[PDB]
This record gives sequence, structure tokens and C-alpha cells, in this order.
Amino acid sequence: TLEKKVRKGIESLITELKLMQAVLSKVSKVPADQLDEGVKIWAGNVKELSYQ
Amino acid sequence: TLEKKVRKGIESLITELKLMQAVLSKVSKVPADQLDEGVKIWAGNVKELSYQMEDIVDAFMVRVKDLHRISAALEEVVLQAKQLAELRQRYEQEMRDTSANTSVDPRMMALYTDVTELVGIEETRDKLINMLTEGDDWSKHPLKTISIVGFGGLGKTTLAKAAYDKIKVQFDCGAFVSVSRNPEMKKVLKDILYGLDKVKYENIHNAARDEKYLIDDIIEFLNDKRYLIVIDDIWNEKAWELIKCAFSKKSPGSRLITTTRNVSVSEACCSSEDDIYRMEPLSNDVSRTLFCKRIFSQEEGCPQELLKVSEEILKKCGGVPLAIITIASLLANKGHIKAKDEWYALLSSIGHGLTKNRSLEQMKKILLFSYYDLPSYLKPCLLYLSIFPEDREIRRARLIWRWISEGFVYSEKQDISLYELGDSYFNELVNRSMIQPIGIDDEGKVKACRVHDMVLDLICSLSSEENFVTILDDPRRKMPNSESKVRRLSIQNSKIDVDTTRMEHMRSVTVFSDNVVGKVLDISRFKVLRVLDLEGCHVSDVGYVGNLLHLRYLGLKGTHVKDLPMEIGKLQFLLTLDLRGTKIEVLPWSVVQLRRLMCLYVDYGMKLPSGIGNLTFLEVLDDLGLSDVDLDFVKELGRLTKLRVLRLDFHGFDQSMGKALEESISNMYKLDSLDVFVNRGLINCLSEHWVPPPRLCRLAFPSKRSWFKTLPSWINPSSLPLLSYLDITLFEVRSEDIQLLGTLPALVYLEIWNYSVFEEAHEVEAPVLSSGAALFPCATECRFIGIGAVPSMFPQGAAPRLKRLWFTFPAKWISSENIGLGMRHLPSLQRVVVDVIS
Amino acid sequence: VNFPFPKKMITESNSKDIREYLASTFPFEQQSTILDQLKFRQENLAELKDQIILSLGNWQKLLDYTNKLDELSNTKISPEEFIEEIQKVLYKVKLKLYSQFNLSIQDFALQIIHSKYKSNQISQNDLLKLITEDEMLKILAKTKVLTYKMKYFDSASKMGINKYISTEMMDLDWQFSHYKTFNDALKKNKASDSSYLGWLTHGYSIKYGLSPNNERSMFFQDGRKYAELYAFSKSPHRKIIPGEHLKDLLAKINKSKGIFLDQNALLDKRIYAFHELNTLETHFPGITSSFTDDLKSNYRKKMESVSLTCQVLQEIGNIHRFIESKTEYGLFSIPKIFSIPIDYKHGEKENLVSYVDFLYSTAHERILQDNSINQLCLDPLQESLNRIKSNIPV
Ligand SMILES: Nc1ncnc2c1ncn2[C@@H]1O[C@H](COP(=O)(O)OP(=O)(O)OP(=O)(O)O)[C@@H](O)[C@H]1O
Repeated sequence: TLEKKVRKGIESLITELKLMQAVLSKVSKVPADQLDEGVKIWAGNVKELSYQ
Repeated sequence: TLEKKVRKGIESLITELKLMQAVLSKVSKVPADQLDEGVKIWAGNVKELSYQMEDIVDAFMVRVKDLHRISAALEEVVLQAKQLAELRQRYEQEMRDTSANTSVDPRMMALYTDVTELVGIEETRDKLINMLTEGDDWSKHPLKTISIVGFGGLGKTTLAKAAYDKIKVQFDCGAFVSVSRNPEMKKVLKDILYGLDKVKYENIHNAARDEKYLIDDIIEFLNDKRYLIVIDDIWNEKAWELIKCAFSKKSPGSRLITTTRNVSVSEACCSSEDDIYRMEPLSNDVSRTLFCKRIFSQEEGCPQELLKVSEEILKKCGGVPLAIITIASLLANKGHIKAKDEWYALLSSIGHGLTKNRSLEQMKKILLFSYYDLPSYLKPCLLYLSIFPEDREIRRARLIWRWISEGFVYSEKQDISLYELGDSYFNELVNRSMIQPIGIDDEGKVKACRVHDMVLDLICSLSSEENFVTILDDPRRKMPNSESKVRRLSIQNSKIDVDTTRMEHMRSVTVFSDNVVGKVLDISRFKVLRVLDLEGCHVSDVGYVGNLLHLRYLGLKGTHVKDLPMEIGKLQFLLTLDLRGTKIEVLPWSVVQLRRLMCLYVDYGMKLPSGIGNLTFLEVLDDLGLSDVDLDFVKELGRLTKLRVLRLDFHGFDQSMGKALEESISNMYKLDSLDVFVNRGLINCLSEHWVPPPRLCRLAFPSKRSWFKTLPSWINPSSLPLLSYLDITLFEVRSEDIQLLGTLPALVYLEIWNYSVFEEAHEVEAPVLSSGAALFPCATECRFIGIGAVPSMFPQGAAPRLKRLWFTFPAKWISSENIGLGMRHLPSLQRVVVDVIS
Repeated sequence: VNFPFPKKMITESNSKDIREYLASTFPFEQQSTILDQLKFRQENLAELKDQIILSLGNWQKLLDYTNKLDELSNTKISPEEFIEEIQKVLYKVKLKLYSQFNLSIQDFALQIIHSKYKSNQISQNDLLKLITEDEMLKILAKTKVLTYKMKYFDSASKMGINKYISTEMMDLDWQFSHYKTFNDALKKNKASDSSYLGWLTHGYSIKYGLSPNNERSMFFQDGRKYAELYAFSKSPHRKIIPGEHLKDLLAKINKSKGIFLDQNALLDKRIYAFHELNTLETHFPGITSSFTDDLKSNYRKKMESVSLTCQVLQEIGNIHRFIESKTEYGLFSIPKIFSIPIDYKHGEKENLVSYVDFLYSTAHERILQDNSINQLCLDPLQESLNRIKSNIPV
């Protein structure tokens, strides 16, 4: 019942992860000179969310 | 009211489908290397949601209590669609500076390989040379093309270049030009021009004139010369017909070569089968020599203990001069880096997990080229081959019925009976050089099919990364990390892990030559089930199907079934029903309750209840037992006019009932084949005054003890000019019957039995082909029983195509002059052993 | 008892030593030897209604046709009407105790024709013109096996010879002594029909439990099988390059040939595979002519060696059925007046126990030995030899 909702949210969270490591792997390829700072700040924040 | 909301949501759902298969079809076109991983993950989730919504729509369509369940399911599915919508938006970027260079051709380096490396290429290069250079002498013969079809990497460009490197000094021009999957025509024509002269056309790739003026230029440059152009890797012939107009002028002494992976485009060339050049896998000895050329230094007997391993592994490749190259280069980094244990690991790996390795994926691209060139509505058909075990022949009828039952075949033309559509799918798979066909069944078509091993494991993996199938194999012994999302299950030799806990939505299930069925596995727990396949099992308990409603295919060939439940009428949706080789001998009355079928492979021993005429949609019926039948039941058979194939045997109605059914046959007009079995009697069924169905191709007769009095009058070149099969037996024989039969157009297969010769005291006479000259344009298979067919019915210009001929020859004609043979006829008419009679 | 091999010799001036008694004694008059009267059934024709009248209360048609058969047994009728007279019941009856009397109705009626044929009362051509009829073929192929199983199987099972019942080796029985004409004359006149009727006969034998099995018979009970069987019977070049529905038959032939050539596997299924295989070549010569495989397995001699074993056991069982009777002769086989009492006969000591030694010496003189053959020939022969030397004195 209650655990069912949590466990049905977990796999959605796992997919969210997979997309985030996709994005972070994409961004980290380019050197940190052609990268605009807004994207850098956004990347840092999504990395922190990834840890959480 | 309540149902109104559900039905008004269903059309929104089906539109959602249409868009989702649109997107999935779009994405799957590109190879999975330029595809970014985020889009890949999104696409996978799209596919899973697609399965869920298809499930909901099928459930609703089958059903119409249930309304509330359908409502909740559809709402929640909408919720996951909505949630998944913005996950793609939330984490996505652009990266304008992401311009990674396009990948190079994986099979270009193979073009640059040492000449003194290929073995066994001989005695095929020479044969292809002299199958076209024989007309090079008297270099005035009209131009012609010679295509080269084949599959995978059996070696086409190699042999084409080999022929391209020997005979050139006797030519004025020439060009070796390749074409990709999606060519640019101007690029191709620039390629051709640069291949002729590099001086005047050095920067020919720069100018962008148009598709037309450069064609005019190439046409102009090709006057009063012999060119001998070769063009390779042409797919989708629509491209080719552009080039052929560039060669539209008379030019004696020139010829051209083509290669492709589709035979269905080479017949568009050269206008004749003698110019089609098939290429074959290498022989076992040549393959062994090539295999040992790489790994072993110069000698082979030093191991003397892994030899059997060598033959066993080399058998997997068969004859492919690319697979064995790959394995030899993989197997030895430096002088037998491995020995006899990891070799067994490698052998076990193929079939389930060999492909995922290093320096091996560079060749799997060449194989997946063909798979990617497939249009849609055909990827599922090719991927469906992973269900069946590694080395087992697959009857094509089973494949077609499985596809139709699954739901991979559909259209909106209404001019197609939906079975020949699946047959067309099968033929398209075959002509793409992707499946090997074998034999000819009783349908007049191909019997069964087989799959190459290293394509089988490859498609197994390709279907494995998604949930298209699931295999339980001892060498593999793997299960997906999610029991819930399983749709197709293909059980094999493994008989240990037969868990069935968490597959509620089990689309299809099959078992192959296993006794583990029943005692461990339960099917009734599957709330839904599209098709069921259990041929070869040893269980007779199938009476729980009443709990199953979505079933379409029901295969029970050789199952030791004693009886089937009376409650089968609940299966309104059903397409096939095979019961051959079963112990049951009577069918329940609750079959008239059924509404939809196309095939019924029933045993003539079993009893067919009255009311058979209600199955209007029925399209093929096999082995019907006609004994102790009343007139109305026989007359019912004329009502349902949808048959293409019918097989009849009988023992107990040789009366005017035969004539009653005799005209009832003519009510149908879609027939393709027919055959009648009866024991040692005169045929008291067919009259001489009865119009036959306009379409007939096979018209067989299995019995040899029975006979006709004479050749029926209604057999004529006028009616039914579609026959490719004869199979007749009759009491007498006439030298005019052969003359009559020599007027029908095709008659590919010929087989005639003279009953009186082998039953009564009679002499085999010599019938005379009096009228006409040839009377047999294309009759490859001709069989005469008890009838004297000397080679001198006519000169060689009578039957151009005749591989086989059978007849009887008296010994008293040895001293005669009517056996005047000694010359070679047009077809391969040199292998014959005539039955001689003293 | 582990009786050894009775090493003897049947030579000149020794065949007539026992056969002279055998040429006139009650047995062996309707049989033969591997070493190479109308009152008897008239009395049964008289006793044809022993127990029918006891329970006539359903059970009236039995006696109704019984007196008709008794009438036709002794009345003299021209051949062109006698067949019509006798077929009036043959084409009439359709189908526990009832069938028992029903089989005797059919079995005794047909024996009349042969009795009149051996007297030259019925013309040979007249018999030929009717035997080719299809229905009586399946009538005889059914009544023969039914009559054998109803009487002889009960005593054969106890002796342990039930597993070695050969359908093709059935005409040598003294009771079924009228089938030599039906076989040889038909073969001489219509050779194909002999193989056809044998093929039909073995199909019921499989179905009625003479050679039972839990798996289907892919060679019988289907007309399309005989289609190819007769198709190759007239062409000498059809096995080299076969057609469809012919590779499958060859596969099932060679799969069972490999089963027979095996040693470790179960024996009863090998016995089963023996019967249909042996039926196949005799009726259809040159059907399993695997010219390569047979030579490197001695298959051609092995089949004959294992065939002679059943022939020996048939006569051994006949001797066993004779010793205790002196009803194991079978119901309705020997009438009460012509029965055999319990007293021991003096001629038995000189023509039976000695003849057993001759039989076993003839059995053990030219049969090859193999680990597969030993389980098929040596073991049953030794078991029979042990059993035959523990009951003669008693
Ligand atoms: N005799 C041979 N010895 C060694 N390798 C051979 C031989 N014949 C062919 N090959 C190998 O087969 C491959 C040639 O492929 P092929 O000629 O079929 O190419 P293609 O026509 O461009 O396309 P595809 O491979 O898709 O048919 C190369 O890997 C080549 O090394």
C-alpha cells in the first residue's frame, strides 16, 4: 500500500538518474573554456541533485 | 454513459499510438552510434508505454465491472505519458559545437588487403571471367550486365575486383564505383567521371551543374569505345534505373558488372537468368585451409588434440570468408594465446553472448547494414526468428501464421485476403538475401527456412537489449533483471528455472522438445496470451483454454492429445487451429459457434460436425475425411467461397454424391491447389461437363491405385491456364492426350501414371507429339510412368527447361531405331537412368 | 536349471526317424519342419451351437445365423450362388460374449470355401474374381488376428512367448491351415495385393495390441503411406532421388534401424520396432537396401538370425501346448470327441524329447552371436532351453 507508492516512484527516480548522468557526461566532454557560465552553474546544481 | 467516456478516450489513445509508432520508426532508422543516449533511453520508455497502451486497447476491443478497470488503467497510463513528457524537456541541451565527424565506412579497409592472402578465390574468378568474356571474342556482341547477389559478407567486392584486375588491357575505359545505402546521385556520377579520366576531370567533384548535364557529358564521353563499368552495393533499384539511362546507346563489345544484397533487384538487370551469378560459401577443405592459414604458422597436426574443436567451430561459420577471418584474428593475439578451455567458452558463447567483445563489433556493422535497410513492418518479422532454437528448420507456414496471429500483418486495401500478404513478407525476407529457403511443401511453395548462426545470435542480442523476446538457455543461463516486463518467452533445452511468478502480461510462450512443460510450468496463470505453441510436447491436458480469451494461434502438432474441451466456443478471436498428429478422433459440436478462421489442419480420421458452412471466412482446409456423409453437409461446402487450398481423401461415398460435390467445387473461384485421394477405383466424382474454377496451379492426385478412364475433357488450355503441376493417374493413355497437355502455358511439374501398363498385360507404346514444334516452353519436371518417352519427341528446341525426365523403355526397342539418342539437349539433360523392361 | 546346448546332428537316414511319426500323428499334419480329415472340422460344424442355446435370452441372432451356417456347411450349392448365400451374413453383421460367438460365425463360414476349393468344387478363377474385393481383405485381416488373440494369446502370455508373436509367421499354425492358398495363389496372380493385404493386416495387429506401443505408427493406418509404398514398387530409381513425404519415411526407417542396432536401450521397444520393419522388406523388397550401412553392421544376416528365433519359439510353444493337453489348443479348435486324454503316449519318448534336441541343435548351428544379438537371440533361446528340460518328464 504505502510502500507500493514509494517503490513505484523509485524506478522513475532511477530513470531520472540515468538522464542526469547522460547530460553530465555530455557536458563534461567539452573543455571549460568554450562553456558558457550559465550552463556551468546549471551543471553544478544538477550534479548536487544527483548526489541527493 | 460510463462506456461513452471510455470509448471517447479510445480514439485519442489510438491516435497517441499512431504518433508513437511514428516516432519510434523515425528514431530506429539511424544506427545506434550517432544516437545520443538520452534519446535512446527516452525511446525505450516510449516503446514500453506503447506496449501498455496496445494492451489496453486490445483488452477493450475484446471485451466490448470491466468498465471501471479499463477506466483506471487508461487514466494511469495517461499519467505516465504526461510524467514522461517533461523528463525529456527537463534534462536536455543543444551544444552547437558538437559537430563530431561522420563515421568512415567499416568495409573500406577490407578493400585494401593483400592479394597474396585470399585462398580458394580461384576456379570462381576464372568461371565468372569466362561466363562473360566468352563473348569478348568477336567483340561485337550487344552489351549485357552480370549481377552478383549474395548475403552477409560471403565476398562480392573481392571477386569483382579480382575479375576487374585481370582483363583490362583489352578495354578503353572502366570504373569501379561504390554506392551507399542512401546515395547522392550527383556524387555517384562524379565518382564515375573521375574514374574514367583524372586529367580533364580532376576537380570534377567541385562543379555543381545538375543531375542532367553531367549525364549528357558522360553519355558523350562513351562514344566509339568499350567501357566495362562495374558498380557495387546498389540497394533500392529505383536508384539504379537512373544510371541505366546513362548507358542507353548501342555499344558492341562492352559489358558491365553489378553487385547487391537483394536478388529482387538483379532480375531488374540483364533480362535473363543466365547472366545472374550466384556466389556460394566456400567448401569445407578450402575453409579449413584458410582458417589454419591465419592461426597456425605453417603446420596443422601439432595440436592433434584441439582438431575436433577446430572442425566444430569452423562448422558454425559454414563457408563465410569474413566470419572465419574474424574468428581467426580474434583467437590468437600471438601464437595460440589460448588453448582448449576458453575455446569451449567461445563455442558456448555463440548463440547468446559472443558478439559483445573487442575488435568484433567492427564486422557486425557489415551485417547490420542489411537489417537497417529493411523498411518498417519488417523489423519485427526478422526479429521474430530468435524464438526458435539454433539449428532447427522452420516451416514457413508456421512463420506466416505466427506473424498474422501476432498482428504484424495488416492493411487497408481490401483487395488482399491477408494471408498472401504474409507470404509476400516472407518472400521479401528471402529475396533480401537474409533467409535460406529449403524444399517445396504440398502448397507448391517453399517448405521451410533456416537462419545463419552468426546472424542468429546477433539478432538474438538485438532483440535482447529490449524485451522483444526472452530465452532460457543452459550456455546462457541469464534472466532479465525485471521479471515484470517480459512479453515473449522461448523456452529451450534448459529445464531448471521455470519460474512463472511475475509475468501477468505474457504475450506468447513456446516450448521446444522439453518434458519440463506442465509438471513445472503453468499457462493458466497468464491472464492474457496472444499465441500458444506447444508442438512436440507429450502432454494431454489442454482444457483450461476457456480461461484464455485473446488466443490466436493454437499449435498442437504431435502432442498426444486425447480430447479437447467442449467449452472452446468462447474463443471468438482465433486464426489457426492445427491438430495433426493427435490422438483425438472427434471434434466437439461447439465449433460452429466459432466465427473467424483461415486454416484448419485437421486429420481425416477425425469427425467434422454438421454446420461447417458457417465458417465463411475459412480460407484453407487440409485432409478432410469424407465418409458416411449426408447430402446437405456436402452441399454446405459450396457456400463458403474463400478457399485457396483443399485436400480430400475418402472411402465411403462413391455415389452420385461425388457429382453433387463435383459442381459444388466450382462455386469457389479462389482455388490455387487441389487433390483427391481414393483407393483402387474408377473416379466416380468428376464429370466431363463441369466448369472449373478459373484459378488453379497445382491440382494434384496422391492415389495411384485409382484411375480415370481417359483424360478429362474439361482439362484444356482454355480453362485454368495457371497450372504448374499435373500429377495425374488414369487407366488408359493416348498419344493425343500428350498433345493436348502440351498446349497449357506453364506446367512446370509433370507426372502421369498409366494404370493399365503396370496392372494389366499391356505393352508400353510410343506416343507421338504430332502437332506443333515445342509445346513445352518451361517444364523442368516431367514424369512418365508406364509410358514410353524417347528423347526424340523433337529436336533440342522443344523443352528449353527440363532438368528431369522419367519413362519406361522396352528391351525389344534396343535393336530398333526409335531410340536415336547421342546429342546433348538444351537443359542439363545428361543425368538419367531409364527403367528398362525386358 | 542351466541346461547346456543339446549338440546333435540331423543327417541322412535321420530326418525320417521322427518325421515318419510326424507324418501321421495328430500334430504336424497341418505344419512343417524347419529342417526341410474333413471330419475334424465337420464335427465342429456339428457342435457349432453347443452353448448358444443356453443363454438365448439380444442373443437370438446368434442362433438364427448359427443354423443358417450349419445348413450352408453341408448343403451342396454351385459356386456362383454359394458366395452370395454365404455373404448374406458376412455383409450383415457389424459388431463381449456376443463378439465371441460372432467371430466363430465368420471364422467357420469362410473355412467352407477353402474346404470346397481343395475338393475342386469351386473354380480357381471364380475365387480369384472375388478375393480381389477390398472389403473381404479387411475382413480376413481382422478375423485372423481376432481369432488368434481370443484363443492362443491367453496361453502364450503365461509361457512368456507373447513378446515373440510374429504376424507374418502365422500361417504355419495348424488351426489356420487354410491361408496358404489365399497367400500363394494371390501372390502368383496379384502380387501387389499380397503386400497390400499384409500391410493392412499389420495395422490392426498394432492397434489391437499384438505389438502395442504408446507412440503412433507412422507407417500404417494411412492410405497415403501405401501411395509411396506402391510408387517405389514399380520404379527402380525413386529412392536415390526421393520426393516429398518420402524423406520423412526414410528418416523414420533409419531412426528405428539405429534403435535396433543399439544394445543398451530397452528391449520391448526393440521387439516392437522389429515387427513393422520385418513386415516392410518382405512385402516391399528393396526398401531399406542401405548398401553401405548394412555391410558394416552385418544387418542382413542379423535380421535372419533374429527371425529364426521366433520360428523356433513357435514350435517350442506348440510342443508345450501339446504336452499338457495329453483348453490350450484353444476354444472351438478341437472337438470333444476328437479330444486328447491325459494318458502318456509311448511314441512321445522317441519322437518328442529326442526331437527337442534336434530342434535346439538346428537352432544353434548357423546363427551368429553379437552383444546385441545375445540379448535378442542367445538369452531367449537359453531361457526356452532351460524351460523345455524342466517339464518333459512330468
Ligand atoms: N578468399 C577470401 N579470403 C579471405 N577473405 C575473403 C575471401 N573472400 C572474401 N573475403 C572477405 O570477405 C569480405 C569481402 O566482403 P564483400 O566482398 O562481400 O563486400 P561487399 O560486396 O562490399 O559487401 P558485403 O560484405 O555486405 O556483401 C572481406 O572481409 C574479405 O576479406
